[PDB]
Amino acid sequence: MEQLLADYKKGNVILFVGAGVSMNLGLPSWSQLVDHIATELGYDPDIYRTFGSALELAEYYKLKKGKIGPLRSWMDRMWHSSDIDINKSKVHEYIAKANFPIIYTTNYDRWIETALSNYGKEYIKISSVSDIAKIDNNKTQIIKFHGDFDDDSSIVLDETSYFQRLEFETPLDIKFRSDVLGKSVLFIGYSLSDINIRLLFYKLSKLWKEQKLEEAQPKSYIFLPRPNPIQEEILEQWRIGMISSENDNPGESLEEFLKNFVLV
Amino acid sequence: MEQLLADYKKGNVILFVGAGVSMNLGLPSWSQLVDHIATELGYDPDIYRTFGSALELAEYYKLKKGKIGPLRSWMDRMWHSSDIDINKSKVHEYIAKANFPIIYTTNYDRWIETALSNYGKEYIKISSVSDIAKIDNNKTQIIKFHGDFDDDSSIVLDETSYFQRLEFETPLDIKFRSDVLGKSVLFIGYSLSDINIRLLFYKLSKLWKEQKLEEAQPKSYIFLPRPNPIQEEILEQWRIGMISSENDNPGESLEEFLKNFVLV
Amino acid sequence: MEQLLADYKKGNVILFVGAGVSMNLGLPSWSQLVDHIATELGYDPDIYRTFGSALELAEYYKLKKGKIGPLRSWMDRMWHSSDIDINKSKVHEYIAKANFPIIYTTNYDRWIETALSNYGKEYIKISSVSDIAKIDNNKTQIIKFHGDFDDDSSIVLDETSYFQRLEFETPLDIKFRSDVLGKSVLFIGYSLSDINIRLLFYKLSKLWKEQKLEEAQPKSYIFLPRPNPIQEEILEQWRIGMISSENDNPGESLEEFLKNFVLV
Amino acid sequence: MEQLLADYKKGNVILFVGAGVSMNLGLPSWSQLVDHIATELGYDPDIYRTFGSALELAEYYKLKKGKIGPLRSWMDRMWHSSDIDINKSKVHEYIAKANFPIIYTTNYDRWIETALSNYGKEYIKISSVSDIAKIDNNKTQIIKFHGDFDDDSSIVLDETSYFQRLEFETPLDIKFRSDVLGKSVLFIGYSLSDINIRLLFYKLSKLWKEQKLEEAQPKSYIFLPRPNPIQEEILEQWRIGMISSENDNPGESLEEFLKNFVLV
Repeated sequence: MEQLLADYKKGNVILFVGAGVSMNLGLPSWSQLVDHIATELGYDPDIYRTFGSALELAEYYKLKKGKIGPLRSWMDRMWHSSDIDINKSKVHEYIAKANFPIIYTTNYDRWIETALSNYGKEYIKISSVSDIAKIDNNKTQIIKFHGDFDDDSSIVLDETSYFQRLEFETPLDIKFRSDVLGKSVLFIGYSLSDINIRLLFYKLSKLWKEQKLEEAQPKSYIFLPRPNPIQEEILEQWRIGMISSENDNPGESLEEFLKNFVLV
Repeated sequence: MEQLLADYKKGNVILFVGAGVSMNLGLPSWSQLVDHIATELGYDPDIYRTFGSALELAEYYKLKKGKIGPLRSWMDRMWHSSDIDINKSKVHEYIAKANFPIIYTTNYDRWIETALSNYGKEYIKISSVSDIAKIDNNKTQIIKFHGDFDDDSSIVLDETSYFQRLEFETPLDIKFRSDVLGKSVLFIGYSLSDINIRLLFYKLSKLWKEQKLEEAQPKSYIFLPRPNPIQEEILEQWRIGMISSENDNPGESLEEFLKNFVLV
Repeated sequence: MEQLLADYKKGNVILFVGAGVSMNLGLPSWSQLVDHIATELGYDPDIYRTFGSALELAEYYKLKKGKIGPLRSWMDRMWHSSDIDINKSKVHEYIAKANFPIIYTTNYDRWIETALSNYGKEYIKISSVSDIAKIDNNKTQIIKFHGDFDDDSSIVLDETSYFQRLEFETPLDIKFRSDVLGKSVLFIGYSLSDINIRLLFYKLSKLWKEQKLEEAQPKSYIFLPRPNPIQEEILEQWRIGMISSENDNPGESLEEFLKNFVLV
Repeated sequence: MEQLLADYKKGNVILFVGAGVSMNLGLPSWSQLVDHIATELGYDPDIYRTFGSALELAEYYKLKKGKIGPLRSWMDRMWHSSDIDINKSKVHEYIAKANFPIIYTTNYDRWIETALSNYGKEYIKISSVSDIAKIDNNKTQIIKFHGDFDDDSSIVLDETSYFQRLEFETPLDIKFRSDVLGKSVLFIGYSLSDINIRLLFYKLSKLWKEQKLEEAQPKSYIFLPRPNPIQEEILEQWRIGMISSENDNPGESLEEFLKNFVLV
């Protein structure tokens, strides 16, 4: 913790956002997305989810409708509905009020950008390789590392798109390596049942292991509300410490963790 | 499937073996291996199960013991016990009597070698680059793709050497690429239900997948005991049509599927 | 003899173990191992032992298979077969119930560890240099001085590895000199025709002759059930007193010898 | 063997002497010397062989008589008797006519010196560091590697002197290391079938093969009349090939092997 605040005072921390930050807004979950595509395919939305681990169901929806078009239209409609209030979430307020230079995300929504616009912070949203030219160092860089609703070719929403992201050769990953070469990277709102984040940590450990800079770039951190001891011990071997909260309810625990950065 | 049989007369087919073949023999499963790990480390057999799925549990046991030595010894003693006979295995008999030129496996035990020794068909077991020079074209070759108990360096049981194997730099991967050039593959006994597994395929898929020039690398196939349209559409994307039986028990489903290959 | 029991009451004794205590449990002999490697190399199990002597034959098996992997697999399989009972051997019961702080062994099996756990005695198994950090004084330190099946590199099974261990610069050997330096050493179950025991004796006697502590180091002891006058005379100049029994059958002779330590 | 004769033209070959050279002349071997020690100490000639091999016997005679005085005097009297003629040994004639620059011998007799004196080739006898000052390239060198009968302190015939000679600190070992760098060695009459022997062989084996690369690191050879797979596959790591004859008697096999060196 204290070493993380020492790196944050130097500005060498890069923030990741997952869906766990987005849980506080009352956004639609992936289960109701499965319900919507099951009703669109005329399936009962339990017998549809026997034979699919969500993203395989989105693969079937893409291969049935021909594209991710109606699917992206539906998530852009209900992910930014009018009843969603950004001022009731303390996590987004503490994200926007903190002095984070680069904020990466794998979310598909725009509520981090909406939270930054709400609290009077200028930002540059980066989604593809063309937007890297618009980087201003007085503004917060938002990289939609998993794509955004403004481009269907850059959306990861299916097994195949997840798999060429797991190949890790798109130029956003080249920019990502270029930002995390000197700094530490903080991960909030993720779960370790996810495979792509663990393979991302492993790819970082392999990349820093081939080119000889073991002594450079201090260890990354991931925040968890549940203290997992042996997951901490296995993540230590890749040079990633875990940070465990004390409170059990994850919304106020995550808000109490993000409270440590706004005062600076 | 008839075109698969027509290619199978030509001998242009490769056999893969998963855990579904090993289910018939009465071998100790992965769950009781996790229970043995937990009782060795002092945990309860199901408290320790709520700590990650399989590979991270195996790597936590490895890091608390320094190496995978005791666990390899325990799996060699339990998976080659004297109370298991290959003569009662109809599935291994059906594999052994078939004229498969090259057989691959992701299982660590040598029960396919035990079946080929019992049923008289001579084989050459490949586990490293040393056995590549001892190849002989008139004898079948069993390639342990995930290693075997004769070498602790090439055992794929922990997440670290697994994620080492995911980029496909070992000479077994180049040997598999050269063997799959212009030929088809049978995957039997796999449950495309655990990301990892899937991933593999993808990668592996690529091999033949991207390929199209001449040949066609036909298009391999996978057997499943359960007919299913979603994985039919996704696996119909990569390059793999499944064949499904009309039965419930997987052992006799494998027997009646392999009986099409036995009699010719 | 009374000096040895006086040293045992002070806890200055370090016990060794050869194959002689392992003969009582119906363990396979080496000759049976010679038969197995003759069958695996296709030799009849007499012609293969005309032109070699045990360690060589294991060298040739290691060379033909490229490693000691299949050798260690068969060793581990038939050395821990489930029909072998540990409670029926009174030798291991007298080993486990006796208050021995540090126990060395050259056996590759786990039967001393299984006998120590079978009678409710905690222990710490040491096989490599990393295990020395887990030493507890309240647990007996089972030390696999010749290695065990949990590591292929630590196993001495071949003539070249026998010469590595006969050189005596391993870190386990440095640890061994550190335990021996104040204490007497009791050897049981060893044959006097072995080379490494005599050259270990000579290395110990020379090393105490270079560092001037002849007055320190009460003399070691070896238990041979067959009396031998001239072998006692050569071992007397290396400060090892030979101890001989009366009954000629070695099993109850060794049990009556180890009876003197269980009651204390 | 062709490479052996090619390097023999280059003069980079050294020769060792074992008991196979001595068996042609009809010297009293180790068996009747054991019988003489046994009837000297009051035992039966074959009752000692249940107590030790040879070195334990020689050390027991040394410890009983106080020194090796009577044993060296008896061995010098029986190994230089008047009924032994050096002209009848064709093997001794063949090593006399060969142009070997350096000769090493582990035999304690002086029959190599007697053969060189009989056939007129002038030599230099080395037994200690006092003889190393009298070197003279020109002549040929004979080095009693295990001592002779002029010096009782350097003769290596008991277990303790042999155990002093494994670790190679005498100046003969430094002279031997300087001779072997850049050159190859021969071995004849060396059963390689008695641990000890094997041992030295190995220890020695090191030095050269020990030496890494560069220069020539010439190999080395041992002549055995019996062909054998296990020991060539074990001696080939040590950079020692062997040459096998097709004949049963070792005397004429030795004679026809050393006939190849007198004509060059």
